[PDB]
Amino acid sequence: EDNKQFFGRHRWVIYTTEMNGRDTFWDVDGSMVPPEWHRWLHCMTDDPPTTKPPTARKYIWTNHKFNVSGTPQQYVPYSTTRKKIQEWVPPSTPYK
Amino acid sequence: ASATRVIQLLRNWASGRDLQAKLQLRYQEISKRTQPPPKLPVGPSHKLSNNYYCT
Amino acid sequence: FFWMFEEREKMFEFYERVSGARMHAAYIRPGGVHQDLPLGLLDDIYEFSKNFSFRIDELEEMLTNNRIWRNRTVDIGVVTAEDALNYGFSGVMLRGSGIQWDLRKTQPYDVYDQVEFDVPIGSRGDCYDRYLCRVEEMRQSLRIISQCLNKMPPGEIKVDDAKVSPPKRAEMKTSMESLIHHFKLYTEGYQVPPGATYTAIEAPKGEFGVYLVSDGSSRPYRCKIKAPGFAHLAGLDKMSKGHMLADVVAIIGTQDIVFGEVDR
Amino acid sequence: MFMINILSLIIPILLAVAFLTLVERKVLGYMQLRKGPNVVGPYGLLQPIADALKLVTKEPLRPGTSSISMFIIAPILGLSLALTMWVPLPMPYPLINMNLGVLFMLAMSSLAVYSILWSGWASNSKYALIGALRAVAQTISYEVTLAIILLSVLLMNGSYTLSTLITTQEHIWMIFTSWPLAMMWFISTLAETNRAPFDLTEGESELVSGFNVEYAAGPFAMFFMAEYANIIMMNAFTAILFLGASHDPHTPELYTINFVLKTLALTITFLWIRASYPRFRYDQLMHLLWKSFLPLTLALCMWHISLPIMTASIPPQS
Amino acid sequence: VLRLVMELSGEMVRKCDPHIGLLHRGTEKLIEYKTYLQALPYFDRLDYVSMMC
Amino acid sequence: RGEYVVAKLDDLVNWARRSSLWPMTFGLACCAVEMMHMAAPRYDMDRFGVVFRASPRQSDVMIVAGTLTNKMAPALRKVYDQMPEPRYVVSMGSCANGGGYYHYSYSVVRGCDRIVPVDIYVPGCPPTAEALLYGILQLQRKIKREKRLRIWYRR
Amino acid sequence: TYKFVNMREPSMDMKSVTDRAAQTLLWTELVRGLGMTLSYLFREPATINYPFEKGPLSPRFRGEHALRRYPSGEERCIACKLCEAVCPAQAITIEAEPRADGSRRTTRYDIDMTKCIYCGFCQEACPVDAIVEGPNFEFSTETHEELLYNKEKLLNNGDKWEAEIAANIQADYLYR
Amino acid sequence: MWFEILPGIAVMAACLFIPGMATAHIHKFTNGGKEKRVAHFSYQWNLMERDRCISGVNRYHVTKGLENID
Ligand code: SF4
Ligand code: SF4
Ligand code: SF4
Repeated sequence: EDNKQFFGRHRWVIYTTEMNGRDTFWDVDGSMVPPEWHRWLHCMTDDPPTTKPPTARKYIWTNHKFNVSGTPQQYVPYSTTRKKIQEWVPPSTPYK
Repeated sequence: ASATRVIQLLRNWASGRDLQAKLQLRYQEISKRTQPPPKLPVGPSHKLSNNYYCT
Repeated sequence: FFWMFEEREKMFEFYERVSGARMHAAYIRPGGVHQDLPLGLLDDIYEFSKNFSFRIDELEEMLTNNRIWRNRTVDIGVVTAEDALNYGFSGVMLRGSGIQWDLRKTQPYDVYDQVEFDVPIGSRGDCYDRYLCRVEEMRQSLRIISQCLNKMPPGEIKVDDAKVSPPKRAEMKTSMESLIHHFKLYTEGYQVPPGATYTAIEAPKGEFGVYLVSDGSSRPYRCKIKAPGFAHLAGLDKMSKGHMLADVVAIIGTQDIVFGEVDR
Repeated sequence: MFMINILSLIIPILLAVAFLTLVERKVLGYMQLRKGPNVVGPYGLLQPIADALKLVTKEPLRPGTSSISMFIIAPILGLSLALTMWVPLPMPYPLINMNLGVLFMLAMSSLAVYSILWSGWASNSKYALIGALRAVAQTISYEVTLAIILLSVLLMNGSYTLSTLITTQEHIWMIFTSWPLAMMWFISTLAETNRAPFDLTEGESELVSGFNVEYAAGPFAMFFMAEYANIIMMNAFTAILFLGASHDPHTPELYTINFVLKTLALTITFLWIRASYPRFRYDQLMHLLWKSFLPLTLALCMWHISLPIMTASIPPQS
Repeated sequence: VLRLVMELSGEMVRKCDPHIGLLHRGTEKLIEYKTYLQALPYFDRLDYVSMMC
Repeated sequence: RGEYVVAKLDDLVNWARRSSLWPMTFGLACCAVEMMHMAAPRYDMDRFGVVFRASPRQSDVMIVAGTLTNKMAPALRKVYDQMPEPRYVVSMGSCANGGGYYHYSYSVVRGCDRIVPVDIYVPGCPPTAEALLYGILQLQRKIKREKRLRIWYRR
Repeated sequence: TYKFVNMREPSMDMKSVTDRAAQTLLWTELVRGLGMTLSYLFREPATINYPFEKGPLSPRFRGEHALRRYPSGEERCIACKLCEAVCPAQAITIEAEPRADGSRRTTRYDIDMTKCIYCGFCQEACPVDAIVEGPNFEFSTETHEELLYNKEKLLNNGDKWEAEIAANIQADYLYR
Repeated sequence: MWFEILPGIAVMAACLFIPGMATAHIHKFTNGGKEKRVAHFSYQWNLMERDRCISGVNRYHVTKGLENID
């Protein structure tokens, strides 16, 4: 961060050379910004997470994930409901 | 995204104005992004008496 | 294009900071605006308004007195003042020709009457006069912005009547009446008394109107959109009657026809 | 080593044209508050390479409603004439000392119509057929003004030997004697290269492109190469013609540096003009030269032919 | 989105014929199925340069 | 063996394609205005080698920006069918991706995919300029992972 | 009140006509614009280095929907279906059920992102602040099915962008 | 930040630089250090031909002074 620049270039990120397997040295997108730093990046606040510890809780992820679309770790939609009208099971005893 | 005085005088003369008074940029003068919690006011019909909805 | 589009992005920042989206606000709802502005928004608006005129004139100097901006545009496609109003033309299209008419002054909706401002009235009714009217409208817009910025009163943001506007979240989670009112308002909504209205305002394109007719239930019966560009395109044939193709594309410019509202 | 000198003429002009496609996208952007290409290599230095590779390996579509002969010949004409029209330029020692170099190059300047017409008609599209005739009329109607301006300027030089032009200027910049003329000449140059103020052929509302519509990939890029080689060539022509420079025979490099600086400055003025001005209309475009430019050019030519006689200052013939 | 079927003796345009409908969404049909509170964003997406107007 | 040479060569080719994709604008609604903001000074699309302006003959990517109506569909189809290979089409905005606000209309197709193949689905109503730009960068990384000549050599 | 825009007719003295003739012949306003654009060339270029630097935002920013949960870990959604009755695009679908514990959670809660128009109506409709729109906008996908979210995907979104949403709500609940 | 353009035209300058001395040097290289003797008129051509004949090496730019004659 440089406090003298314009409001929109006063803070910036040098991304990691490696994040969860992929070697993002020469190519990188804006999806490896952990949420705690995401607000500080987008000027949602003037408090870095070091000075502003996010309220920790059990269900929060311990590892940020970039958009997994494309790679076989992507999300596929599927019905999250139980079954509708259920079929009648045929008997196993003989016809007679 | 300020500049050199040599360039500063060149752009002003070419632009025929004193643009340093206000640039298209926006420096520290912007409003802070961590404003204190605002206590919002209420409306007229917030009393607990003579607030009959009929009238 | 780009010089003023940076300022347009600065506008989009305010749009984002008030409603939540930089373009499609969903801000102004029936019974007043949705919620109050964030703290410090007024100061940033003040700085932008201070800085804007020095680029408005900057655009002017590039276009106003330029030889080829005028020559391509001056006195091409004249529109007669009499023939303008019969054609259903509105907004700057009227003001470019010369009729002194503006809904902001003659039929002042909301608090536009208390705001002092002059309108730019055209001289020759041509393309160039309309362009100059748009720029002078920029400047009078800046003056209006100053006036409203200086005199905003203290008060609520939505109508105090909860039956038409959602209650504040505090009484939502504490008071029975607010809970039921919010539940029905976001479930059913405010049932509107039966009736038909034609509400018209001075949209920047032109006069924009809604013919809203409601049967008397939680849902409307028919809303019709009077968009300023529809009558404009209807008259666009008489608009150009001998000018070149470069002229018709210079015409559809101050014709300022976005194809999102004419087309509905 | 003659052919080596030839290749040392073509190839560097090709890199110059290639990096002009970067300097324009940077200059324009900086003129309109844009950083320009700086992602492909340092400061976007590698960007012209990538687009060139893409256009080489882009599919060149054959126009189905076309005769391929002209669809291939027109890029040949446009590109080859543009490069061979660099041949007689007075670098401190010009490559080919053609006794009529200025007339040689003016005559070849008219040949761009012979790529424009075949491109516009052979591709067989409405935009193409319109823009072919419109651009042809543009360039031919400005070629005349170029001609009288060249003649009137040369009447003080002495001959059509374009190497002696330096000897003409030597003391003072020639513009100081023909600034009214050069002001027309430069603008007519702007008209002949089809640039944003005077292009009229692209017209991305009613002509879209005009001539390079159906051209794709390679033959399409060849016309761009011709177009942005004529920029450098005519800016260099104007540079020597009016913006003279020193040339010590024992140090040829000095005039080379001065001349390339002049060419870069004039090309930057080209980009400068296009980044600001609106675009002419065909009506006004030909009104500008028929109604206004041509009478002034005729009168100035009369002035500049009468002047050497009355001053007893006719230029040396040899 | 736009269509101008133009009739011209070459340059002076004789008679134009614009063809709107090239971005036709049934919004006017769409309103009378949602409540007014739900009907609001249609106007936001209607003239998308003058949203708040 | 041949994988080394063919991989280096096709890596060169796909890099050249990746850094010089030319959008075919094609803005139909407010998504067009947001894209125009994305080419404004602030984000400056033109920096990345993208050129925004491109005739459909000389272009690499189509951004379907806005709602696509029934009357439009034949025109968009003829535009894409003429688009030279390679041709990756990105759909911006909920309307173009599928349906939209006007999903259950009578003259609006329920997605650009039903008309034309979509390479990158960009969500947003409108997708804020930088989200569009990120979709463009995702397409760039897609072009990076391109193995044309590898598959040719290993067919 | 009103102002006439173009009635400033010119005078006709020798000085004025000489000035106008000079401006027409010796191109001046042309040079005026040509020099203004030069001033803009030497200025500081407005350009943000994406993705290294992102555009400024606000705590109210509407983006990817997500399902939050109480501090105890229990999901806040009680499946009142208010958000489904509110969404103008009808992109939300819920099926409810009496859970094994009993609390009426959603068997199915899917938001069709391609139908969604990103209005923020669902969050303001929610009486328990269960559904919300996170600050994320970086979810441009490749397949149409990737966009069609599920209940599990919404829960994962609420568990990834959670410190963000908690901080933004803490800074915005007073306004709303 | 106009200096970002400075690399962009710099190579461009170099691109136009090379045709300058390359033609200039090669001439100096070919004509025995002397620059090329331009023959714009038939008298110049006759002088060049007589110089070539006198040289005896079929190279015009080779020149011999009074030491060549008695
Ligand atoms: S997705 Fe939203 S912004 Fe895009 S065209 Fe549809 S309504 Fe407009
Ligand atoms: S923003 Fe949320 S509630 Fe509104 S339409 Fe989209 S998904 Fe539905
Ligand atoms: S409004 Fe909130 S609590 Fe009700 S169903 Fe929707 S997400 Fe669940």
